[PDB]
Amino acid sequence: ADTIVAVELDTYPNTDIGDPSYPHIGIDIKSVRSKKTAKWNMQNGKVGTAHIIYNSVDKRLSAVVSYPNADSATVSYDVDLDNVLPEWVRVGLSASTGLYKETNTILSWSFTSKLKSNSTHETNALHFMFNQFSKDQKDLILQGDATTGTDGNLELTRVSSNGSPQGSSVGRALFYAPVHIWESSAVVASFEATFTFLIKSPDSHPADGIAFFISNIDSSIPSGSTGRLLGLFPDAN
Amino acid sequence: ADTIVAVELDTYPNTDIGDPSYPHIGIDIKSVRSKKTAKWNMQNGKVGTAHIIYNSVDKRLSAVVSYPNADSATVSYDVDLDNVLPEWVRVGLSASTGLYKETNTILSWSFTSKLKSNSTHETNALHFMFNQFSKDQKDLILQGDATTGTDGNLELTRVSSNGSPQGSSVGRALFYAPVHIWESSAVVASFEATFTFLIKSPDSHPADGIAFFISNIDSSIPSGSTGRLLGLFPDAN
Amino acid sequence: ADTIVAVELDTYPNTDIGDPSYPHIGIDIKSVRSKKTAKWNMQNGKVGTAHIIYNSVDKRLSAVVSYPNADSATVSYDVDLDNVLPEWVRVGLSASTGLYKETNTILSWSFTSKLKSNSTHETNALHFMFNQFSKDQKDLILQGDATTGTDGNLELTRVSSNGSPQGSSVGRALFYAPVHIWESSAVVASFEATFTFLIKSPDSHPADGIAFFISNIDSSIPSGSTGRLLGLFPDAN
Amino acid sequence: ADTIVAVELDTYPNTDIGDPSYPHIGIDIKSVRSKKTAKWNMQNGKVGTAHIIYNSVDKRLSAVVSYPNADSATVSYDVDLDNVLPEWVRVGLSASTGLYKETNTILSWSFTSKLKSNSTHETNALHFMFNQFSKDQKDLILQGDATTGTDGNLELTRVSSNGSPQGSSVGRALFYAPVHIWESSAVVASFEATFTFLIKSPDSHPADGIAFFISNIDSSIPSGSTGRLLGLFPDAN
Ligand SMILES: O=C(NCCO[C@H]1O[C@H](CO)[C@@H](O)[C@H](O)[C@@H]1O)c1ccc(-c2cccc(-c3ccc(C(=O)NCCO[C@H]4O[C@H](CO)[C@@H](O)[C@H](O)[C@@H]4O)cc3)c2)cc1
Ligand SMILES: O=C(NCCO[C@H]1O[C@H](CO)[C@@H](O)[C@H](O)[C@@H]1O)c1ccc(-c2cccc(-c3ccc(C(=O)NCCO[C@H]4O[C@H](CO)[C@@H](O)[C@H](O)[C@@H]4O)cc3)c2)cc1
Ligand SMILES: [Ca+2]
Ligand SMILES: [Ca+2]
Ligand SMILES: [Ca+2]
Ligand SMILES: [Ca+2]
Ligand SMILES: [Mn+2]
Ligand SMILES: [Mn+2]
Ligand SMILES: [Mn+2]
Ligand SMILES: [Mn+2]
Repeated sequence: ADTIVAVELDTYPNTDIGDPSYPHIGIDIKSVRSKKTAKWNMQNGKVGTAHIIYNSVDKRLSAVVSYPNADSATVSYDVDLDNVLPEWVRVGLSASTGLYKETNTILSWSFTSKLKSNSTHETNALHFMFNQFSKDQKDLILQGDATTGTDGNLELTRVSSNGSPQGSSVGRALFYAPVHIWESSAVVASFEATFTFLIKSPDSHPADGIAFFISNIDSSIPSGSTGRLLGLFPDAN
Repeated sequence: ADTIVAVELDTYPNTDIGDPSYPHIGIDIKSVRSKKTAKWNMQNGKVGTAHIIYNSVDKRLSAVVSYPNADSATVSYDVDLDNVLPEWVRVGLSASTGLYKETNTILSWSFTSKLKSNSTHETNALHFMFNQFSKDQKDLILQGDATTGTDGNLELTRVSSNGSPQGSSVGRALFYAPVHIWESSAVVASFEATFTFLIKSPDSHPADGIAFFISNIDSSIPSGSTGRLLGLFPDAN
Repeated sequence: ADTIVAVELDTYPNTDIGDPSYPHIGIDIKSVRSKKTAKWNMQNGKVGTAHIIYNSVDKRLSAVVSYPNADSATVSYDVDLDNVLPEWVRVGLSASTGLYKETNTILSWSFTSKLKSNSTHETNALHFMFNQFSKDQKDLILQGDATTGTDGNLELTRVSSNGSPQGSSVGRALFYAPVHIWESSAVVASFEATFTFLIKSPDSHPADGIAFFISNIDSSIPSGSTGRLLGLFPDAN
Repeated sequence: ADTIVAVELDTYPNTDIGDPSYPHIGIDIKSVRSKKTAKWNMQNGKVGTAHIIYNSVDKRLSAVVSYPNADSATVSYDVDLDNVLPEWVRVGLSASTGLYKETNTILSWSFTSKLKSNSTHETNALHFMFNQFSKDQKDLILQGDATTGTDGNLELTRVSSNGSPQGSSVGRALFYAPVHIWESSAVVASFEATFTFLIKSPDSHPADGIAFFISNIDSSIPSGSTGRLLGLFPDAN
């Protein structure tokens, strides 16, 4: 079983597995049942922005999602990620559709991790930034339905030629390089992630959402993780 | 008077103004009487490192002080710096000596500020890094006894040719450029400050310490601020 | 007088002071008479981008100007900026109007300077980024008609409420902080400047242009520098 | 046959294949026979620093190597790398020993690549930094004799337990992630690489050197590329 830490942008209320009634953002530690959620007024057809942040000093994982000219949704959770994740991980974006559907379009993605040592008092750092995605993006591991190059975007879930999202769809993009996320010898470990997204539905009911996630480096899409499981979890436990 | 937010590396217990019995790190919000302290095993004559981090999501000022192959002292305080600081500030380093004395030597200093905005959705940023200080450092405002250029270091307080620190000394260094520290239109404001320092005392009693501080742009050394007030405060209220 | 190094986006051929017959980009070293120019197909009313890059290894000032879906204009000049500029400078943007007029609108501006040193072997750096300008931007020195805050843009030259650019206007914006541009103890000095701009003229004859410039720290708009001198030079020598 | 672009730190004069009489730095475009060389006073047992830089505007590949308190060696060569390398590459460090030997110790390595588009006018960027290396460094592809974790360094060539370098040795470290080094749609492509190194010999004759290199992503150590071929080339052509 993969080890997963995620921020979910959850557009569809699965009230039988702990979702609230409304679209929401959440912090998932090893379960689709968010440890903490906040209400989120997803805006259909509009470009949004997620900022995620962590440091080893506060051990607080925080996410902010916003649209131009709207109040933000933010959620926070105290978690020592040295006790949850392995030392080496991969970072990625995940999305799914079920019975109901939406485009899961990423327009940009950027990430920064830092280790600042006690042993030496010197820093190890990874930073990547995509504002365009190309038809053949060799620093990305695309899983399931995920594709790149259509209008320089990353389409996480399946979309027809006229541009209609398909249901029962799942897809993920991971950064090729493993990331050293925590280290005993570090005085401060920090990571930042930012992405922009276009979730468009023809339905008045979009599903299922987008997640930024951290996994074991060999993470793959769990079997039957379309719909409410967001390509992250094998089950709703 | 000046408006001050500070992290103090305080080497001298002034127990009649709320100091603990031991050298401590402290978060000061408009008062030398730290809202929060932690024990700090300052190591006479060694190069130490200070990391300060704030973000407008967690609203939590944190400091970590460390030497090679020792435990860290860390201290944190929940505070909304929108309700304490004016929108525009200067950042600096202050130090002091009283009856008792120490080198207050700064070997390097870096600082990073970001506003990432709502309604606009476009980031403003400032970052500077000093790994050596020159004899005439025109992007630093030197106050009091603060000098630059000797071993390419910043000496906050007065030192002899023969290496001896003087008492009743006080000095500060401010980054020339004002800093946009918070904005009501920003979804995430954050900042990071790192400095390395060498505190050496010929006595078994070093005084008084070093602080990173954020002030009103026209901040100057208050009268009588030598020793226990660290160049930061006019009195001990 | 002031010491000036500049890249000019020059929209008006002043053929009696060495200008080519066409709108051009130019590298100016202590003279409005560009040491080097290239043809530039300035696009009335579009957002353009300017990239300037220098390094003390190649000793080569290069500029690239581009619009979406057009060819770049690029210009380069071998010059040792240790023999032209004082050790400490300010960086800025200048613009001008004469008989003829244009918006000189700056939408964003970023700058990066590094000294990486010998005998010391430790890097000094400054970086600032403006993706929006506020009504009161305390890290910019505004000279002449330069204003900020309207559409969160920097208007170098005078514009009406009704959107109309005025003639015989001149304006500049300088980064507040002085910049350590070269050091004799550095193995590699380098810098990078990026700005996006919108030049709109109601006539089929726009004038006069925008420049990124590096000056002595106390640089001010020379007398009579409107129109063809671009706020940079007192005369056309 | 791999496609290779390298900066060599060449400690041993192979005068039969175009080496000068003395230790030297060089730019290798698809041949061990440097297109351009400069004299280099390698300092045995001392920590050195290499800075490599390129941009698509100058199409000039430049390298600077220096020690504390010594004059630098620099070399430059005009090369359009869009005409030499594939669009996607891996970056790495390479070193070899032959009949004669040296430690090929890397203490730190950092890299930055940038693409800034015409199609969009938005940037794609990779930056990594190692100041420590760990016993198990999963963002590095180690080939041949290369090992990590001994004193937090990367040993490129084989060294005994007492710390004696072995001859007929070859080794390479590549960044796990493929790098998008050039792109038609880019107005400026730039890359920076920096590393620090300790070359120590017991001999008064060290060999064979260190190289920073760019290759096709599947690059491997050519057969018999110990000695003068630096783990880069199958032959001296
Ligand atoms: O009937 C049951 N459970 C069985 C009976 O269990 C009790 O009695 C037993 C016998 O005595 C005993 O053994 C046991 O312990 C119990 O005492 C049952 C049925 C429904 C629910 C339920 C509760 C609350 C909410 C829901 C719910 C279901 C479905 C949705 C929904 O929106 N469905 C559409 C989703 O379809 C797909 O598409 C979306 C969007 O694309 C995806 O998210 C999704 O993954 C799908 O692909 C909402 C709410 C049901 C409880 C118990
Ligand atoms: O004798 C020849 N060539 C054959 C004769 O060729 C001529 O005549 C033929 C018959 O008529 C005709 O067919 C042909 O066309 C010719 O007209 C020959 C021998 C030597 C050289 C030569 C020239 C200049 C310099 C050198 C040279 C050799 C070796 C070194 C050196 O330093 N050697 C030690 C290196 O050993 C190892 O270790 C180092 C350091 O670790 C590594 O770098 C190296 O890889 C090894 O592992 C220096 C200089 C020889 C030309 C022609
Ligand atoms: Ca859900
Ligand atoms: Ca005290
Ligand atoms: Ca002109
Ligand atoms: Ca050689
Ligand atoms: Mn949910
Ligand atoms: Mn105190
Ligand atoms: Mn001109
Ligand atoms: Mn050579």
